[PDB]
Amino acid sequence: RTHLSLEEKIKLMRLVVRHKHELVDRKTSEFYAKIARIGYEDEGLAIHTESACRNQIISIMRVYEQRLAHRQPGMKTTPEEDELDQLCDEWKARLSELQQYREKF
Repeated sequence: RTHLSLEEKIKLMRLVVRHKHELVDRKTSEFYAKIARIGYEDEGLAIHTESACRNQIISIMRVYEQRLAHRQPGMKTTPEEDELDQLCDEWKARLSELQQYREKF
């Protein structure tokens, strides 16, 4: 139930995207455990359980969708916002890929 800083959210999403091809459909536990471990060991995140790590990512993505939906033409963005948006877009695409695979075949 902790709150990540923007910096920590970017560090976490960098890891999620770097390791995105390691997520196996219906084996989420192993993936979010690994992300929590590497985030702690390398990026100085606090110790998170698997569930707490997964919830942080769910929350980042939920806020991302809000930001996307409320984006206005001509708005100013920061480089950190741009990076997080790009990382979230890439993670969303991975999740959608796995969904499509499960549904279609």
